[PDB]
Amino acid sequence: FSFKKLLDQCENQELEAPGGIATPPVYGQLLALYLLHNDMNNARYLWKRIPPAIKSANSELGGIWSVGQRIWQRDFPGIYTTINAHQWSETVQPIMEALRDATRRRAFALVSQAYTSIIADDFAAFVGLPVEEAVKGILEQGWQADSTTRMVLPRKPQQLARLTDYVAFLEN
Amino acid sequence: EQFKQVFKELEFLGWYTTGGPPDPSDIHVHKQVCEIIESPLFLKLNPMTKHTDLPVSVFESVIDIINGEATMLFAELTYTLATEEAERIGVDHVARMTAENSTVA
Repeated sequence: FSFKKLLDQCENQELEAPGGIATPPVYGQLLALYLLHNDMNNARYLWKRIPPAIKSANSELGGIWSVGQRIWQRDFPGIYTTINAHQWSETVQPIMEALRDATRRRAFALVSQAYTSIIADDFAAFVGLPVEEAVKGILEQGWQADSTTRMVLPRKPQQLARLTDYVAFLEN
Repeated sequence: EQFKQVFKELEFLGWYTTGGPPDPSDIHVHKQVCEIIESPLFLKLNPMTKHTDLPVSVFESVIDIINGEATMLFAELTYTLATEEAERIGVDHVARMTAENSTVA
């Protein structure tokens, strides 16, 4: 889709540079994209790839890296707290919130799988939404919750040619 | 005389030839075969059939009543598909089995 072409554009931008170092905005955009796709190894390697002088010159790189450390340790509740600490540039204003949504979905998976019963406070910390998302669990999704115990209960959700190829390979 | 001592209840019935339609050569050969038995059969096998008539066919000589030089006609007769259980099972087995043609083909 368009995401593939956008990634191709970033690959082109990274491929050639005046001296192997690109502009700080595109470096921050690449680091944010690496954080978005959960490709954290390339994210940290890009972070150490940045020269120390330009790294210390701008604090936006520091904030992006702090978000990267927060997501590296899988500290879900603190990801939203850290992502809101700083203000991002305008050209990446709407997409970074989208990244938050992505993390949202990630947390949802980590609750739907690997949790038969989850404490309401821990569930709210993982998803980030304080109390209202719990409602979305029962009314919309279809779970069954109960009060006075705060125990959320997640619920776990062309060939003939191939065979001819196999026989042709095996017979010869 | 050689085969009569192996097949007791099997006597002469007719002659077979591979080819196209019944031609004057076929009737010429039948004119000699007919001196052995009263009505020899003819069994034509045509592997190159692309027409309405069946590739294999059975013919019988019919003495026409036309006056003068009466050339006997060759009338086609139908055949049945009678087969014993044992021989049918045998050909079924030989058809089930297979095998420079490709096996998948």
